[PDB]
Amino acid sequence: ATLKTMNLEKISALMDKFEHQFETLDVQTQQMEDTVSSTTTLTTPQNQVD
Amino acid sequence: ATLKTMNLEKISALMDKFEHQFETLDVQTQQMEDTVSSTTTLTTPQNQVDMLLQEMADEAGLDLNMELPQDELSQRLARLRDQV
Amino acid sequence: MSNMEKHLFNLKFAAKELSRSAKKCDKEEKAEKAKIKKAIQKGNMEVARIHAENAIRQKNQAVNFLRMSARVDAVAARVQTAVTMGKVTKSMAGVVKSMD
Amino acid sequence: SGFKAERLRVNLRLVINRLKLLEKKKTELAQKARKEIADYLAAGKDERARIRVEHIIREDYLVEAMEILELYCDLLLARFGLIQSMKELDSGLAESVSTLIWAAPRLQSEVAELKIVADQLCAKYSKEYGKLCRTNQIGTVNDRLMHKLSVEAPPKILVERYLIEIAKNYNVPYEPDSVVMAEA
Amino acid sequence: SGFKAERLRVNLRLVINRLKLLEKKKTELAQKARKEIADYLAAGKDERARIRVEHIIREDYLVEAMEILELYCDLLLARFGLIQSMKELDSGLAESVSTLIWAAPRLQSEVAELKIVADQLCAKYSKEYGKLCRTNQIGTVNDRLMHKLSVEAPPKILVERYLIEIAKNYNVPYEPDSVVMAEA
Repeated sequence: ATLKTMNLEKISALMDKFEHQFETLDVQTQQMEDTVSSTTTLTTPQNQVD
Repeated sequence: ATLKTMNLEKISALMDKFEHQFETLDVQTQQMEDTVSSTTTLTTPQNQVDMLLQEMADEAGLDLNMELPQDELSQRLARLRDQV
Repeated sequence: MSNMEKHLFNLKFAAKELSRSAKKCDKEEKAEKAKIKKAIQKGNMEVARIHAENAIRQKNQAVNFLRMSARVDAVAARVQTAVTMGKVTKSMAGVVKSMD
Repeated sequence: SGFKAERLRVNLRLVINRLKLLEKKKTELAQKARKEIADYLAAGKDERARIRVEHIIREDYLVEAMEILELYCDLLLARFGLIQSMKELDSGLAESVSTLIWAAPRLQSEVAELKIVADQLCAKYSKEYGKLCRTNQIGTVNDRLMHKLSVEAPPKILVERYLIEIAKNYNVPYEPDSVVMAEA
Repeated sequence: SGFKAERLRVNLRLVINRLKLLEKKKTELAQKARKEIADYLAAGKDERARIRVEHIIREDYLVEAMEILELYCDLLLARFGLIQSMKELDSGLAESVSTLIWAAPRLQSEVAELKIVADQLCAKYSKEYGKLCRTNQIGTVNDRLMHKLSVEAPPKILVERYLIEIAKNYNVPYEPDSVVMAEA
């Protein structure tokens, strides 16, 4: 029953989708992390960290 | 009664099906394990695993190289197949 | 609790949750390293590799959690400023009208 | 037509994964089976050992055929651009496509997805080409694979040679059929 | 027209972020894949190693193509003033705009935003120019990128050279095909 309602083609699809959506949620966190980095740019000057 | 409603032919069928479905559920777990491996590919770079294995092997006193990849009857029979 | 104070509390909590997640990864990366040692001594090279991959994956997860924790904190620090200077501005608007 | 490129792509991947498991499994089952041959030889039941060896030769050929089909699936995946680009069959794909169509009705008992791969290739190219492949009227199917999936009994000189080598490995006395060994 | 400058600006940024992730990810997956080639060479399965190398060559070319598109997106962002200023296409943007329009139907499987970038550029300039780009009738698309996103199989001399170098790095014996190496 289970191998009918979740066949290997349907699993292949699900897995590809899973991966593609986590690629998206990585693009998203990147641009949140760059928004915070530029918003707080005066609190951490580069030369003081170096 | 039981040997009528589950005869040996019907058992043979059931057993073959059982085996074939577990071959399927192995193809399935393989492709889930490869989906997770590629999704998390940046979290485990190959060179960091190879270097940690080599470091642990050095501390264990084991000479096996961990960067590189790591019976005769089979090879004999293979040669026979090609020779005929 | 003000609507911004609810958000401030949620961000401060999320920063800690991430910091805890990073510590938990350090704990488990240390544990997996111990298992590599045992597996090498027993010659179980397939198991040694499985633990090696875990150890390297938790080393790197930790750094990610730690960096996100830092970002969420910086945000929370800035929402804190907004909450405080909100209160100050409303108090000073009150003063101005009662003195008027 | 009924051709869907993502059906063909998904099923080619599935075929490769399934063949890679069957190679491993059938290789291990041959290890277990060769010990059974030594047991018949130790018991002096040589005439049955011959017939049990024909099973091992056929499964060994089958594993070698699976390795060839797994290579042609990976070739179509490697050059999948050409499939979905052109409407004509590229000459570099001709062996691969014809062979996969020829093999499908033989292998479809074990590798169910290979039925679907052949259906899609017979949708992309003509149904007529799909018939010329199954009969090898197309004169393009890989010969070495057709040999390995033949239904004929092994040469009896191969059977004797298998027994000789298995006998050596398990340190069991065996004397081969002189009437057969004279044909060497 | 349907052109919205802030749609184009936002999506160009998204394209750059996504390409920068895919470069990293596909570079790491090539590290894992090259070890698999060494495993086939160690097993003596050289004919499959050739076909698995074609996958690595295509992904390597793809990563080099992504680096070019990420550069043309960053160029349009750098000179975004000219886009929203003029109604004519500036000659300095011609390569960048035509290439991005040409690449979009190839890459849109992986980089969904690049579809939107091409739509907006085909809104800003004419739909007709948008067709001349996709066919490179416009004679302006970057040649080196068109080569890297070609559907053709690699030169077999490149495949041999890849195997030779992978064999060296993993200290695995390999002997290249003399029939191919004669064409060097």
